[PDB]
Amino acid sequence: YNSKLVSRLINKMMIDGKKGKSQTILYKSFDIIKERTGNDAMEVFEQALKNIRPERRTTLGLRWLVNYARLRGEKTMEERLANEILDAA
Amino acid sequence: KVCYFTSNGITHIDYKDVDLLKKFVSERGKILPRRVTGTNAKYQRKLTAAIKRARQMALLPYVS
Amino acid sequence: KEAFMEKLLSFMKEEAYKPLTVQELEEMLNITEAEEFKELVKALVALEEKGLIVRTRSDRYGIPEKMADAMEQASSTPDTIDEKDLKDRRDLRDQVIVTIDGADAKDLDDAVTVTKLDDGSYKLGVHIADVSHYVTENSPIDKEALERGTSVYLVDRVIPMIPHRLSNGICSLNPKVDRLTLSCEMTINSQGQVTEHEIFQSVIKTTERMTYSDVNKILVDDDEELKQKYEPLVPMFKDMERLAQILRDKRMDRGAVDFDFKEAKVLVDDEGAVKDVVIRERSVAEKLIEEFMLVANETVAEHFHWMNVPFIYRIHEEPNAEKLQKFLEFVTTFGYVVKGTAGNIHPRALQSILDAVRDRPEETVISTVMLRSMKQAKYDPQSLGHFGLSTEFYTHFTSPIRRYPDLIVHRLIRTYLINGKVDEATQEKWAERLPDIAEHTSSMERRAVDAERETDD
RNA sequence: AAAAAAAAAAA
RNA sequence: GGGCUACACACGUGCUACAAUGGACAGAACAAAGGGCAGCGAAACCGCGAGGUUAAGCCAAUCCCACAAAUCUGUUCUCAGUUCGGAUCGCAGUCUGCAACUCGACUGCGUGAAGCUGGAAUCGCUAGUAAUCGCGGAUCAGCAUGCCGCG
RNA sequence: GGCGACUCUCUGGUCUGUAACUGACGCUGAGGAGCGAAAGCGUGGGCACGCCGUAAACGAUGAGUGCUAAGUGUUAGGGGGUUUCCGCCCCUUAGUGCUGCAGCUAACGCAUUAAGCACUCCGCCUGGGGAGUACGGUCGCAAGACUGAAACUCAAAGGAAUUGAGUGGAGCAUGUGGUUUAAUUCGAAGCAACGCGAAGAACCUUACCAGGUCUUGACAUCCUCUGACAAUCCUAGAGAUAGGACGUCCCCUUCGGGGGCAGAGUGACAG
Repeated sequence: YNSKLVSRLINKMMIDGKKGKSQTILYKSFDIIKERTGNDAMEVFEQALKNIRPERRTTLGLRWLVNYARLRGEKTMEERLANEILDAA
Repeated sequence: KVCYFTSNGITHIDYKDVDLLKKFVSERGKILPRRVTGTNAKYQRKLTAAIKRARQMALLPYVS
Repeated sequence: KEAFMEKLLSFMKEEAYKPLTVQELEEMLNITEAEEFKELVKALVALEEKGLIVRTRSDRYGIPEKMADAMEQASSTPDTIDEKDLKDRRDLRDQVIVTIDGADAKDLDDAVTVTKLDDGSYKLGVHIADVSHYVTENSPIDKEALERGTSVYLVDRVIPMIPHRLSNGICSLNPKVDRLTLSCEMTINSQGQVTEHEIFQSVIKTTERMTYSDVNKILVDDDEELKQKYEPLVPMFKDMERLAQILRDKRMDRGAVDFDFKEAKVLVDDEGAVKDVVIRERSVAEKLIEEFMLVANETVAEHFHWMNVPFIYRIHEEPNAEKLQKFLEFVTTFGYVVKGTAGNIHPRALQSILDAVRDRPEETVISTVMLRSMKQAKYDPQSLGHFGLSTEFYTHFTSPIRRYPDLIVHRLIRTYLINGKVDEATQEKWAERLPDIAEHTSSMERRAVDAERETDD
């Protein structure tokens, strides 16, 4: 998606330097978003962020997105994150 | 440590026996606590009365 | 008694003298009688009290040469200037000098005078409260003023940087009373260039305390009642307006970015109940004082830059090239095309956008996205320039009652210019401390702004 | 990047 | 012999949890640095396993240490004090020293605990900051939540 | 309610005994009686002595009895077996803590000293405010104490829990504690001491103690001296401590004698 926001979201999701896990979650989540909406995942994601200093705005946006996604009920993180983005949007 | 009186089998402490009592008073003449002399509770009490009787008859000092 | 004290002092002044105990002094003086020993002890105590000898931590006597508290300080500070403090200060008490502030302001930092010269240039005097005189380095109030870093202006109250007894009293440039100042006097030509300047210590006596409201009514509303009331000052106010316009035109021609955003002002009553929420307007009188404080600040910063001594600057770095690239793409959607590249934008190119969006529906948002693309200004020991003001040299000098950086600037002025102390050890001392002071005070400023906004919201 | 200030500054 | 390994009852400091970005449980790997002659020790090697075993090559780009792991992959478990992660306590073997008793390491093997994220504290911050994962060596009978240097 | 320097005089209660006797002779007790901080009051005193009787004197757990895991101190005795004993260690009562199961609790907790499971008896409560007030009191010397309203007013009031108003904590290490000990060696004792040592406490380390000990000693400087020094098996022991057997060659001699290892004694001293 050639997006620094995506890359930053991956870093917020990453635990114990396990960047691969977080990359996989995000790409799978973005697939779930495309399969439900039909819209481009990136477009939905940016809409989500809009609703959630400029650098600190993104920081807080991504931090909350991830923090609340983790608290959701759905079983996998890719679905939790997808649903939190879809809700945010 | 061990109780002097239970050890040596001394049932009766005597206020006249100054030399014995003097083992249980400090340099200043204060009655040494049970924890420091290893004395039995039973004999601490008998000992305390003996020392006080001794002090009264000027066998031991109140204050050195 | 005195002859004995002199003899003891003479003995201790000898080149071969080493710090001795009382017993070693007894032996060395051949004191054998108990009455002479008593005299020695009395002499040592009396000489130690007078500070002519010092007892060490090892009870040896030696020659010195050869070797709540903030509120107490505030309460001990005199409410009037001492005659001794007038020494080496320029007397300006007979000049027409005014303060121009908010009606509610009690902490008056700055006073101004403008004289038009025969050649058509202007002489601008900016006279700032000499807070550095009363708040000395490492004093209880100084340590607290560092910890606070700035005054905080909440909706209903002010948390002051220094105790109110000083801020509203002897430091405030109160009307028609003698006040100590650090002054910046500037000769300014018809193009707003400072041709000559002098930074010095002075004593002033303000002619009048004016308000921004009163000065606007005189200059803009053409109010005849207020002009008659302040008739002697009206000519000076008209010359101040003209000079401020010349300085503003120069600042805008240099390519400064005029960030004129509509801010809210919450209006409360004396009980702190909310009466109204209004737009904060910047009037002609505020903008006039702004230009005078700006040129004083630039002049002081430039002077110290060329002196090449450790100093504190108010810097605003170049915008982040990626954020600015996104902004340039954004304004292109509205049909605004900017001349330049994100890695080498001149401030003037951004100002040209603000001028083009003025009175347009898209103004507020282009303005807001432009701000978000800029960096925050901060304090720094390095003169890195001030992007938003389009200047190479900028510091804060003009508000030492409420900003600790200005108080430091005043101390550095006193150290380097007035006292002439430009030695290596003095420079090293300041070069070491200024980074920490700059970081801390920049942090305290952000903390204040975040709290002020939090009370507004 | 539509809702914004933070930072110009105001002072 | 004992104890410093108590442990009444503190702090500093260090590891293992508070799963799912993870537990099983298979399949595919990708590291550097450091060491070895009285040794380093392969195959095959006992072994449920832990240890023994005999012996090649190397005296070190030629042998051995030596298989980095984390990770990818499906199979579960499936939000459950659990397929959370591991305490503890039975009971089971293997080494070593003089002998594991106070007071070893390891595995066999039940039990599977706490814990489902700790106020004040007091830092900093993008590649392996970091954090995770390691890994080797020293030391050294035994054996590092220590430590050193290196991935 | 409360009692502490000591002695004597007079006199309560309790426990362990034990088993002789008595043979249910018991229990709770409204009333009543006495006792009852302090203070106040009263008189001679700066205390005695009377009223007055309340108080976190309820003390927020009435009294008695039976039944129902534990593990440990502390006070006073008794029983047993290493034990004269000393001294440990178990068994049992009485008092007094501590941590906990059953069960019980709204929760907090209680827990054989129950707030568990039971029986008997006595005191008490049935919203709050008004109100311990009113009023008759009754007791006093008096203050008060004592008994105890209602109209009216208000949907609440109240209890517990509550959660607020990087590292910590969860589980196991370590090091200096402290404490438990005969000894638990410390230096260091922020800095480097508090994973730190020493790069490895089972042992040695290890200091320090509890015991066995030896003594130019564990051993040197010595020396003069001479046997090499010993190895080794046996005896012991926890080994030291070694005692024996047996086994030893002085190093080197221009050969005067001086000299290994030191037997050997040596002698200030050993370290």
